[PDB]
Amino acid sequence: DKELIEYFKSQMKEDPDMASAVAAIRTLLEFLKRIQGLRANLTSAIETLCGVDSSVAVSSGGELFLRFISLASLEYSDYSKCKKIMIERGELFLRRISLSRNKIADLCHTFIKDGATILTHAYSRVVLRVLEAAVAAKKRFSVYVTESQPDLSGKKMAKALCHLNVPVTVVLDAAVGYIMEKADLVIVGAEGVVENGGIINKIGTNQMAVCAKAQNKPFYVVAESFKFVRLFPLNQQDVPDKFKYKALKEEHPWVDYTAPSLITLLFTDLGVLTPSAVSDELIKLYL
Amino acid sequence: PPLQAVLVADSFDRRFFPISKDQPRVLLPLANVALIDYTLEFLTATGVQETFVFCCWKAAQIKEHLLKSKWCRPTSLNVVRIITSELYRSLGDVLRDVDAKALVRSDFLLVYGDVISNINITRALEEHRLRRKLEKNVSVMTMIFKESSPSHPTRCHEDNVVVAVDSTTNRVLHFQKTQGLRRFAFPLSLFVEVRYDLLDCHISICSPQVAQLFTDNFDYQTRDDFVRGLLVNNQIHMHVTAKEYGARVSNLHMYSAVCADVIRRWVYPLTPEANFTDSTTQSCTHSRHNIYRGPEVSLGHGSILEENVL
Ligand SMILES: O=P(O)(O)OC[C@H]1O[C@](O)(CO)[C@@H](O)[C@@H]1O
Repeated sequence: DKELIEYFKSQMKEDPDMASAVAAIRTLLEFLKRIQGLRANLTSAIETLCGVDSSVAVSSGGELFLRFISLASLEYSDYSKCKKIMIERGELFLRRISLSRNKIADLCHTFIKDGATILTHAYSRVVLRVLEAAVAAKKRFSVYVTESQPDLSGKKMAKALCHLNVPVTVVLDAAVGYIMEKADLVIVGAEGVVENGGIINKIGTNQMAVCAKAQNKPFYVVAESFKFVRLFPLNQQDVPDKFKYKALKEEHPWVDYTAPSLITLLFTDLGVLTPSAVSDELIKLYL
Repeated sequence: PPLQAVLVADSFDRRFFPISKDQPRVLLPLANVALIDYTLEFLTATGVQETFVFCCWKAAQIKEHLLKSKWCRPTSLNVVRIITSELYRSLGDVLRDVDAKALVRSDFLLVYGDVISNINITRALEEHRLRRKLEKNVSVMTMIFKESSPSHPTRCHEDNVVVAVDSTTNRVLHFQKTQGLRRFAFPLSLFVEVRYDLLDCHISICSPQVAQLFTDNFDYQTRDDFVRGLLVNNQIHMHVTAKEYGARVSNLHMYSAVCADVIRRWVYPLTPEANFTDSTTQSCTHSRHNIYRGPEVSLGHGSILEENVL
């Protein structure tokens, strides 16, 4: 109950490249290794894990795991046989999302023209993998990255992407509308994909998209399958205060909702998706 | 009847000297593809079976390349039957060797082995056959000219033939090469349009009587000699194309002109990315400004390919 948080922090420690939701899956799966009250224990694990990270991916990635195991309980019921079919099905789920970023990269790196000049937001381990696969296919391009206050993740990305021998420019956070005509396409990594096909990414993604549709630059999103959250925002207030805030007055939301009309395509795990297509998949991921 | 062709795979003018010393001037690559692989493909596009290939000068390279080429496999509907002999010194010896072997029994295409074209000889062939049975062997040839403009890179100012044509029946009445000339002499006996906008293109559709007319008159050596020597005596007609490319590669100037025309897709079924020869080592991707890059090219950093690159 408290060692759960410690193990989750450890999965952050010895694996920074592993996603937050995957860390939640691993620590929750180990907690599963320790009838119907066990579903309540896993729901409590969801609450305690979302209470310390508050990303959309954690409360969605763990929430599919509350459903990917409870789908097997619809097939059969037991007391310890059900726990072992739970662990051999959860291990399959966990090893089926260790291959997510590679599949996204294989789908998305074919959308970058040679000699292109992309624009990306703060820091995505998926956008980084899309560009890593794009330079491994002998494409050459330029990357514009916004520094993306307050945590300056854009500088972390450009330091993590200069090793790939790519011309990367840490543009100012305010200057998206300036360099937006210098961009062939926009690749961002969603922190959660809501039910209408729009995304929830770090603050400033929305005005990256609104500028994009102002100049008809394609706005590509590279999310994963477990980031499909069941929310349906209609404006920026409809995003819950769980997700927006990690904690002369400062405001500081950390995420904002991007409308699905602004998004050209989503390169999720389960194939390239129109923003409409996402909704179907969400239905399929929750019957 | 089936359509045949005679392909003189040795140009008998010592023109690409010294490139002709180490590679035959039919096998040197135009745009990564040897010239014969254009004209052979040309004949395959026309509907030609039985494309006799006559090789004299360095027939070893030509035959060993043809048997490893596309048209020597049994899948191709254009059989070649390479004829190899050192007896040929000119085109006249080639068309005289057609007789005493009777290789042609209907009208055939005489390309000259380095033609590069996407011409469809079905309109011209049907017009030739129409006025062949009608006037009972009046016509012996139907030269194929491209409607060019006299100031063009493809016109080398070394062929530039001017003709006098009867516009109602397309009969050629006069024909001369205007290599060194300022004023053109047309005799008054031929009285009738006079055309200079004709790229020669060397795709004559000569009937088998032409092979007869080269043997009895042994003095002929080339097609220019034949057309000049029979317009003084049996009626060369012609057909003029306007929407299809055609040009041979007589010299290195018009080599550069035709190679720049192929890259710029003027010969559209024969572009480099089409891979009309089915080799695995000549695939391409036509990118943006006729920039074709083959497989595993590894372009450097900061290098600029502006346009028309292969
Ligand atoms: O690709 P990741 O690391 O899983 O996260 C994607 C998005 O979530 C953030 O890391 C935090 O919102 C953003 O920087 C990024 O755009």
